[PDB]
Amino acid sequence: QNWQHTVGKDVVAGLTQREIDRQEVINELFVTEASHLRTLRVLDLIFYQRMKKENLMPREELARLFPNLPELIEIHNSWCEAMKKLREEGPIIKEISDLMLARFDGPAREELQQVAAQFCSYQSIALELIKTKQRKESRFQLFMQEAESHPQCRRLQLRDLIISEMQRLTKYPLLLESIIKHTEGGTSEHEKLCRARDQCREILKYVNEAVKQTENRHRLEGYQKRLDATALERASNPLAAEFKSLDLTTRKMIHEGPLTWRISKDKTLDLHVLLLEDLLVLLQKQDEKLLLKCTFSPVLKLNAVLIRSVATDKRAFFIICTSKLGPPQIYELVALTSSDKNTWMELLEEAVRNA
Amino acid sequence: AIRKKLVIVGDGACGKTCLLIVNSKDQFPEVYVPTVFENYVADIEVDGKQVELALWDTAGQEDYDRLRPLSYPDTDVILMCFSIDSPDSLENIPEKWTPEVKHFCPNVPIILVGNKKDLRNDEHTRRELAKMKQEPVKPEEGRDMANRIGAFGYMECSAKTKDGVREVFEMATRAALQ
Repeated sequence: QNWQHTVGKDVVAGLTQREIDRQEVINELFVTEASHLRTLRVLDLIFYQRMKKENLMPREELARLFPNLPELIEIHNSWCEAMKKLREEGPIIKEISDLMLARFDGPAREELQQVAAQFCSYQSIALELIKTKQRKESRFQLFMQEAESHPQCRRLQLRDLIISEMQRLTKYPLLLESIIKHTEGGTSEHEKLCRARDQCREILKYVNEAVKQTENRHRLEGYQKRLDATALERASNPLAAEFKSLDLTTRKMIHEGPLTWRISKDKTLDLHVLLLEDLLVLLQKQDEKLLLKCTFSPVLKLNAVLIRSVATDKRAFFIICTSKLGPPQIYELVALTSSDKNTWMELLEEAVRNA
Repeated sequence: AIRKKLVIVGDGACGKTCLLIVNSKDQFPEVYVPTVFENYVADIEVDGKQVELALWDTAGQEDYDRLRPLSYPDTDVILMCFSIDSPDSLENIPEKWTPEVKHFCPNVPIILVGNKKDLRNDEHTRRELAKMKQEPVKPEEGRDMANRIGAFGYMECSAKTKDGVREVFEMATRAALQ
């Protein structure tokens, strides 16, 4: 409910509005930390431990769904116990920045980001697998509806609950920003809370990057299997022959998405294009295959192009090859919307600067 | 039970969290406005149908481009917000939030909500915008945006007064059932 109306009922009458607001935000943080711990313990008790002991799936698939749940629990449980220890010494919480730095700064940061990234990075993949399994295996579907019918799931499904770690991590900067707001400035307390908030954003940046690379890798592995580099081993021009063995797995993806290729005299091509670190790859989607085929090269080395926005067309943009060997080739590419063109431009230009 | 999933998207401090709190509670947070809204199942009735509507906040996810999509799978309806007191938030609807919602939730109904409608006629608000040659978003502007993004429907509310909050979610639930 509320800090005011429960703890510190007799002691509220003395404080300022700012010290009340400060006490409320600290209380909400404390209370939602206990509430997160309770969710993690639902995941443990209702899902993970039963899935393990009853052998609902192979240990290897289970390890990819709950890589490190016990360590995730302890990362929050110990922080929670320290919270309880502070609450004991009086209903008005004094300085709190040390408690924050003890979770979000130095070694404590390194640990938390490591553990949160391990838990989340692969999660979207693991949930697709559990969806498939639910659909193909009746004992597993039954187990899932049995488990999800438990009152502690609060009418939510595994895939609703398992995302709470990531959601909890995004709350921390908001909670801190709100504690800072009601802290008297010029204080070390304020300066250290500001540090802790800046460190949380950094942790979130780290987890963001971890999900990103794990998803991107798995995507690229799948594209490689569908990759058809037939028409390129003999080809029509040696501007294309070196990419006969492309292997998308050795590259890092920056971006991807559908583009329309204005190639000829009112003749177009709907492509699926991958912006990699070094290359822009143009592919044709047959339906379940990715075609590397040429006339124009399907692969453009980013170090040897320029990006120009089209004057009259708010959706299109040009990619111009600057290599003296590689004839008067402008690639005209059309994005979905003007916004799509924007982000396609910004990323193409950035990648080109770094190439 | 008819189970449906709602995800609210939009720029930060355009009051997403606050919108969800008043709906699920039927009351505006009097003494203290919470920062935290946990994943929550609201009971809502429309056209004679009981629906368990799962409410998902994305407050805090605005800067993390690869943490956001995690909330998107299996969504039944998207509540896209802007704030009537920030024409910035509105330009961001076509520029950031609809290409993203259309990419990760193809064919999922979208309702467009202008929050803080109680700020179309705030004098303090009006001045601030007139600085940057702006003004509170007009109903027609929100409705025109709604038509351009192919939204299911356009809605306005004020979390402060509760006005329009109930109808916002009623609309979102009908969209989920479509």
